[PDB]
Amino acid sequence: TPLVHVASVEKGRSYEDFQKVYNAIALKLREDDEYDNYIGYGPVLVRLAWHTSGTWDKHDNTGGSYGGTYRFKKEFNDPSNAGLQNGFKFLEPIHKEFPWISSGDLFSLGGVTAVQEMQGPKIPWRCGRVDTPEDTTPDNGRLPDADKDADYVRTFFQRLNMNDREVVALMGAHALGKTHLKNSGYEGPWGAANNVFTNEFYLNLLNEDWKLEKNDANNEQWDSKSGYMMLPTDYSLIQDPKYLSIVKEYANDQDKFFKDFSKAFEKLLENGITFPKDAPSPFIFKTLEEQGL
Ligand code: HEM
Repeated sequence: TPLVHVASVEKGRSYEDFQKVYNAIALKLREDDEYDNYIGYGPVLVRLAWHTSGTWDKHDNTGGSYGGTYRFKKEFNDPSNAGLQNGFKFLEPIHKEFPWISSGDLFSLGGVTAVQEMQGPKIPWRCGRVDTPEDTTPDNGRLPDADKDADYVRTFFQRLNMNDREVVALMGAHALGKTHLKNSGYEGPWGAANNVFTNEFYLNLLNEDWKLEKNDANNEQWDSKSGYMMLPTDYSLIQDPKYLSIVKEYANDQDKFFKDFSKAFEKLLENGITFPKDAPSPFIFKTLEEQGL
C-alpha cells in the first residue's frame, strides 16, 4: 500500500511570495561567496535539493522532497548526507525570515535558485510540499554509493523512475562544486568552472586523460593531469554504450543538455507528489540579473 502526498499551497501565498524567497536565497549566494574556497554555496544547495529528493521509492511512495524530513536527526545524520549541514545552515536564516514556507519547498527551491543563479537553465518549480512528522523520515541507505559501475547506477535510478537519458542529464550537475575527503572519501573538482552551470562534465569525461589512482582515504577515483577527478560512477557513463551515446550528445549540444536537465531535475523534485487540478501552474522565477538586482 502507497501513501498519497497531496500538495497544499501554503496559505494565501502566490508567485510574488515565492519570488521573494528565491531573491533572498540568490542575494545570500552572492554575498556569502567565500565558502569552500570561493566556490560559494551554489553546489551544496543543489546537492541538498537532490539528497532530500533522492530517498524517494516509487514502490511505496516513501521519502522524496514532500515531507522535508532532512530536518530530523535520523536523516540529518545519514553518513551519505555528510557536508550538507553547510547548506542547511545557509538556509536557516532564510527560513526565519519566511517562516511560512514548508521545509520541502525551501530545500527544493534552494536547488532551483542555485542552478539558475549559476547561469543554468530555468527550472519550473511548484509549491505545496507539507512538513510531515518525524516517524515518516526514511532510514539511511537509500542514496547511492560512488564506487560502483554503470549497472548499479542504472538499477539505482530505476527506483526514482529515471531512465538512461534522465540519469545522464542529472549527472551533468557534477560540473558543479567538488568532492571533499572528509565528507565522502573522494577529493577534487570535476572541472575548472565549478560554480557556473555548463556541460563541462561531459566534455572533460570525453577529452581528459583519466588515470585510476588511490586517494588518501584508500578509495579509487579517476584523475586527470588537469587536476580534475571522476567518481567510478561518473566514469561508468563512458563505459556503458547506452550512456556513452547520451554523454556524446550533451557534449556536443549545450542547449539540449540544459532542456533535458531542467525536465529531469523538476521531475526529481516532484516525484511522489500529487498536485490537484486546481494547483497553480509551475512558477518560473526571474534571476537577480533579469530583475536588475
Ligand atoms: C551516482 C550518483 C551520485 C553520486 C555517487 C554522487 C556522489 C557525490 C559525491 C561523493 C559528492 C561529493 C560530496 C563531497 O564529499 O563533498 C557529490 C557531489 C555532488 N553531487 Fe553527486 N552524486 C551523485 C549524483 C548526483 C546528482 C544526481 C546530483 C544532481 C542533483 C548530484 C549533485 C551533486 C553536486 C552538486 C555535488 C557537489 C556538492 C558540493 O560541491 O559540495 N550528484 N556527489
